[PDB]
Amino acid sequence: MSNSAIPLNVVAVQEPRLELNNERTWVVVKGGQQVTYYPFPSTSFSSNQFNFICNPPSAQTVLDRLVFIQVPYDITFTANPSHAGITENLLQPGRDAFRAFPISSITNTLNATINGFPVNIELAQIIHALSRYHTPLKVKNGWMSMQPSFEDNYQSYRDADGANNNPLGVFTSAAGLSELPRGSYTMNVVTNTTTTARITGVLYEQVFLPPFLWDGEQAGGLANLTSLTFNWVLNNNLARIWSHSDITNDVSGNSTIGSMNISFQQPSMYLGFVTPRLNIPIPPRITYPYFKLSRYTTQFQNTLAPNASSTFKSNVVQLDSIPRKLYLFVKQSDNVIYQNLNNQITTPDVFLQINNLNLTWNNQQGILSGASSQNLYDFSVQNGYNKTWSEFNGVTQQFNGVSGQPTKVIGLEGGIVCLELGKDVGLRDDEAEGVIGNFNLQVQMTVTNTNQYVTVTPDMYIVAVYDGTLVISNTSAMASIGVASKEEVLNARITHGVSYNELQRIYG
Amino acid sequence: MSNSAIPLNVVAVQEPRLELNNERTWVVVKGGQQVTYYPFPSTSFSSNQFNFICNPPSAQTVLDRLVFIQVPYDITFTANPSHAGITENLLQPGRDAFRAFPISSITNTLNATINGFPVNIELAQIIHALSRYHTPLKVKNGWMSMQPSFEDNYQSYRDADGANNNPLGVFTSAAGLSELPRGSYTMNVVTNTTTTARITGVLYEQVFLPPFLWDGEQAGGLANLTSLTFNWVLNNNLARIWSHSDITNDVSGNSTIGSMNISFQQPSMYLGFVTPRLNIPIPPRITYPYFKLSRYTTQFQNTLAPNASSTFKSNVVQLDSIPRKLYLFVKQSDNVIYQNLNNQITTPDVFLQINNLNLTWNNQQGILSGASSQNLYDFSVQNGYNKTWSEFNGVTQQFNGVSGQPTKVIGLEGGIVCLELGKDVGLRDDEAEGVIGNFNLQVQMTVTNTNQYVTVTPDMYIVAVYDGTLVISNTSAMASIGVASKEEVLNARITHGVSYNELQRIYG
Amino acid sequence: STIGSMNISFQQPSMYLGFVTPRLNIPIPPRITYPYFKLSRYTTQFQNTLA
Repeated sequence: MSNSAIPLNVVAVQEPRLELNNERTWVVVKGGQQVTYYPFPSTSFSSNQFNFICNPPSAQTVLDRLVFIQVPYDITFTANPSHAGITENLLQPGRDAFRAFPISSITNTLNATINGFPVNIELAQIIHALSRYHTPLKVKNGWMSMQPSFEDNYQSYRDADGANNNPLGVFTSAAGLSELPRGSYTMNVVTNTTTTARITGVLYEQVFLPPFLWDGEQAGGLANLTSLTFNWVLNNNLARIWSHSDITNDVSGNSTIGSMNISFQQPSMYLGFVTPRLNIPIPPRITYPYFKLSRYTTQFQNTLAPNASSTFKSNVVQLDSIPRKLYLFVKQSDNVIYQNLNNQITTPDVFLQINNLNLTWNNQQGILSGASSQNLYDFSVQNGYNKTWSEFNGVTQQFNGVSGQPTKVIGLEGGIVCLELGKDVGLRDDEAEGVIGNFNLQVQMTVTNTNQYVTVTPDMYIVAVYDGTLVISNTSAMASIGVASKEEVLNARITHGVSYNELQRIYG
Repeated sequence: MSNSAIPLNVVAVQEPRLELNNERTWVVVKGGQQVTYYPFPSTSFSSNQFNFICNPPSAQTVLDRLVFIQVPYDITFTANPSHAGITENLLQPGRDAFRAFPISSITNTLNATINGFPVNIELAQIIHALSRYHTPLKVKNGWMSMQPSFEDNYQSYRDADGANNNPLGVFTSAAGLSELPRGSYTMNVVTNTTTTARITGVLYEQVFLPPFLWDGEQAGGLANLTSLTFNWVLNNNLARIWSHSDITNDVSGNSTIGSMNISFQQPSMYLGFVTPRLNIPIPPRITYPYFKLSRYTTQFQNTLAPNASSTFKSNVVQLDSIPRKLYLFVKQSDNVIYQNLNNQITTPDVFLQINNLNLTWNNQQGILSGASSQNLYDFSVQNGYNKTWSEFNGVTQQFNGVSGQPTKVIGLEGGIVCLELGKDVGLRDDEAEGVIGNFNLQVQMTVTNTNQYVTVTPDMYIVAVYDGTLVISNTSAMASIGVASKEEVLNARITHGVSYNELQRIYG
Repeated sequence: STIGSMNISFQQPSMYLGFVTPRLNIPIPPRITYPYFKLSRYTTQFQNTLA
């Protein structure tokens, strides 16, 4: 031990098979007396918007943070006149299924309110980039399984067909023990014949929010509130729920599917309530972590395709408080791909591949500027990117045998760089993830178009997330951001007691 | 006009037409008696070495800063098989001339020793990025007119063809009071026929390098020397003098001209020793400003074309002091042009368009990253760039009017950035334009090939000019750099009695 | 004429401002004054033509 320049202190550790002996204790695990579940059929609901209001039985009854709502529906497709031909049915065995996640990508904006105070997530645009981010294979296969789950990898559906992994495929043709393709989900068909299709079944989808959690790691439950209400509203077109492929749709013509129509019944949220046992009392007022996520977006009308890069810059934006992290990406632009049935159904959700980033921050310019794009990936994976370096970084070639074919290139989605703010930006002294007040940052970066078939007009987002504390008391809901005072942060004590990677589990 | 905001003083001034009253002296301009022009014929010259040894007649003689060599020459070219080809004469009315500037573009290194202290500069590479950069129109028709001087504005000679700005045109074809094409520079031809061409003339060229000058205005000469000299060593290939247009050759000739053998006859330099009037004395030991060119070129093999975009970097290179100015540009790499007679003659010396430049000053990164490539121009023309924005970033579109025909694009010879180092980088303090030492920089810029016809391996250059003072006395030649303490600079008084524009005049 | 008609359309557009922050030691005065010129124009029309 004291063989080095500085004697370092020794300890011995018993190898696992011979771990015995050490004092062992019998451990008794105590849950609350009564644990219950009830459906709340939405008190008011219609075509374009529906909502619930579901008061807890009493204060003094903790509630399960893991929530979800189940929605029964009806879709019927009509056969479009007059794309030429039309032989083979209207639905295909490998060519179409629900977009994932089906009822989340519809939702314009979720909105809950805890205890008289409002908390809200804009849900539609946000979910597709957030969802990439924290799932491993255990989690993607747990709760996250309920809605159709398989994110879209192929930059353009048509050429995907028919790979083992094709985003939309049936249950057969998925590998044993791994994320199953979107076509596996059960929807009974009342009738599928060329000219017409009608299909009908229930579909589940969680409330993605904070406090409420979607990932498994359990955490303490919301007590002690009095009122709870949820609100939802649907982003207009709503044909978008469905997905499709180009292969079936025909030369210099139109797709066969357009147009369809949808219909719902009354959907019902599902809340749990555990009422704690008489031995241990729950504290008068209590405090919960609470993160709120925004989005700031930019449109630039010009176009590039199939593969030539240019620069785009995002209008300078202000923040009220250093957010705990922020994602950056570019993607196909929302203003287009909303008009036209074909355009709505069959265009996948994916990202142009980032060639290099160069953000600035209050004011500076440029942080992260001189790092290979490669380098953005491997510092994002550190926060849990979970997709192979090749899935990120766009396209992959492919050669064929036979003279003389051309060698087909495939686009397959570009990554989304994410940087924690202490972890990767570096803040000037005595600013830390909570601290208020005023900052502004404008990312600017370059991106190359990946796919071969269409011209992509683009847009870019920036999703910032703010982390603070919220005090559900009886009865109020003071919510605080800027919990750490600036002077305060300077001279805070450093504990080696709590390891860092431990604080990577808290999420939100 | 003590009515505005905070009040201020008013002075009245006189219109030019009438002053008319003011104490008007008469200034007798005296310059020393017995001005003389010497003509030293080089002794010891070969095809590879010019070697003048030229002493001043006394101490007390003050020789003038503008020096220049003249050199008679003899070239012969002989047609190649198998072309072919060929009908026509070997030299063409538009196709050829000398490369500006003939004498320098061949010199490996010019070298001179003021008073036993060796001062040299490398002429071959540095000079073509030096030409573009400090001459307006007025100066281009002044002294610099003696060697061919018109700059290479087309990306490849073949495209310029017959055009009004075409570099290699006759005397006709260049408007009045305008820079002449290099074909107009006189030479007399013993024979020009198919198979053979034999030409002869006289070439001037001004000795470049400090403390001599090729600027028009001039300052005070270098009394009081006892020694002087000059030595040019030349590249052995020496075919680089001529320039030829690709149009004639066709495919697989590939070209008519090669080979060719150049020859020199003893050259002779011209110095001008004035001597001051007895009455007015010159000081015993006297001081002058003195700059010093330094270059590092970095080559990376990879080849982009005809018009791909890429990125590069240079190995870090430490410096011993802040340099007054700094020049960055991507050239068509040298190594590829040297092999072969065909190639050496028929490739103009031009630069690739800079899409964006980002560089790092010492241990500091991201500088200039955010600024638009058009912005690079804005602050560099302010330095004195003298060339239409259109030619910087060069590429131009001329469309033809006849059905079944595509329009054609023309490569235009990109630019070369330069950033005075206290002006355009900004400096942490106290640091100046001279202070030692040890800062380390590296550059990483993204370029685009614009040349329409050839794949181009590129290369990067960085020229700096360190600043200091050279003090000559008989008999010594002390030279310094640093010159001011890092503390003494921190508190020297800013004087309003000069115009920053005064320091633009002392090139440099 | 040959044309006809035409339509124009702009994409995102962007200003480019220079800045620089005066070196900490030297102090720029609190209140400063610059020259400024207001350019204004008027015109008068005429009914009869010449040619």
